[PDB]
Amino acid sequence: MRVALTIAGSDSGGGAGVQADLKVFFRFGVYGTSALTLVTAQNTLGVQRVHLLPPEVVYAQIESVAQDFPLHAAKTGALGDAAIVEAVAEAVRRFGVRPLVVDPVMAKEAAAALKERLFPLADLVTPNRLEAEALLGRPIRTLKEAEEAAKALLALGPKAVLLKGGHLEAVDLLATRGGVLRFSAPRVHTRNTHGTGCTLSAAIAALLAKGRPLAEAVAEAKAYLTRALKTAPSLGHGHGPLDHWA
Amino acid sequence: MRVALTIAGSDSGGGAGVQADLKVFFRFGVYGTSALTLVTAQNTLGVQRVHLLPPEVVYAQIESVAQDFPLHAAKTGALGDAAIVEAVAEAVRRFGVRPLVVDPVMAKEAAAALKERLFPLADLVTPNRLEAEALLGRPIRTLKEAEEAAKALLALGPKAVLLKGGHLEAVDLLATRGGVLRFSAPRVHTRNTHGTGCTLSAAIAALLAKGRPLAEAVAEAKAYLTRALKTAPSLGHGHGPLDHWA
Repeated sequence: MRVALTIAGSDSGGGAGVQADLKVFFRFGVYGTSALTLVTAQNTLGVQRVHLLPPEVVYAQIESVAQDFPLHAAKTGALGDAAIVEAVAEAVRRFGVRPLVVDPVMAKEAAAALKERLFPLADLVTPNRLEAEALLGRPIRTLKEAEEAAKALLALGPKAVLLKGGHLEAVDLLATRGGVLRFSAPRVHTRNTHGTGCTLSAAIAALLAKGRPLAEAVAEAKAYLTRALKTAPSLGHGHGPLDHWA
Repeated sequence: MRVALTIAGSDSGGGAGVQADLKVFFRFGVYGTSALTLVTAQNTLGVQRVHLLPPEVVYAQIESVAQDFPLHAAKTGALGDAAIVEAVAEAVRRFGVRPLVVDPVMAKEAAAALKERLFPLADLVTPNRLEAEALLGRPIRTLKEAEEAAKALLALGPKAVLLKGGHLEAVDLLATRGGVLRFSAPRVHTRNTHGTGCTLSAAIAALLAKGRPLAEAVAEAKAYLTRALKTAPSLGHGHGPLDHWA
């Protein structure tokens, strides 16, 4: 049995955060472990309250898991603040947590720590066009401009970059030192969109843990997301969660 | 789709706490929501560090979930301290969280708050013989003495009591105002015992959420636990987790 770790925030509503990550790991037959960075009171209407955890507590969880279980893959989600990002980077380096999927899920300072401390340790970064623009500063509005963006983020240290929605049906770009690839996915419209990015990065981590090559992990993860979106349940009053059983 | 809520602690190792509860909810086709009470750095060797959450943060999570999702059942696990127990009881009462499965998972003060504030709101309490003795103070060493214990706890307010391991193959007693029942389960021996009680209370909550009567929920939950124990994976260096996929 393969094991995966998620270093992210807690979403009480269960649609994103570690709740979604663990459901995905479980669906994919992967044993899930988790290092919480923060705790939120949250539902389908949004976040009502946030409680950041002490950086040392986040580090301790990673240490406890990393030294007892073999980690075949891991992902990072919401990191709260710069101090936490730094503790996470130190832990990831110290315990050799790889391959690592860093899902931006974006404070000015936190973004800086993320790019400088964590990106260099990533096997893959999964920013959306917006996040990509934020990280790089430059604007993105065309496929060619998106590809340059992907390559630009690659220079920050990650071994691969998945810029989502690089061009709008909706195409994502996977950039590696070898070249750029393009993935196409049905722009399925629905209200149940909460946890889309989270579910994607979790599925990729799960697939990597099972031995799938990166490009194939991303394609299978996207195929899973599409199914998850199509049969999303009618739960919550706002943007409902995905159908992780899909 | 039915929804269930777990109000408990976070176990980074994934074998117990909300991690185990959510895996069980998912296995049973129930949508999981969670209100974290505390966060632990933990593995198969035990707990390395504990971080209690502010009582108001625990309350906020329950409120966020309860007002947005219909709750068909819920359970409580580790509650940290008296202040948290009290906030949980207030929330459970205020938002009408029922049916509620209170799993003791036992400070002198916290135990008092649990018994006085939370037990009266429980549809079922699942203490083990030890916990039962602690709560009542009296000693338990015989079946007849165990049955009296079960009935004794029933007088504290809960609508039903499942005293585990009341008599040692291993028999559990389910006491209600109507009478006492006895469940027998194979005393399966294995190192992977981490999260046994947690997995049981979570399965009961999940079954109640799907409309199963109490007695039947307990029997099916126990049947699930037995399977979970039999094929437990070889993960961790100490007492490994159960096979929740069972």
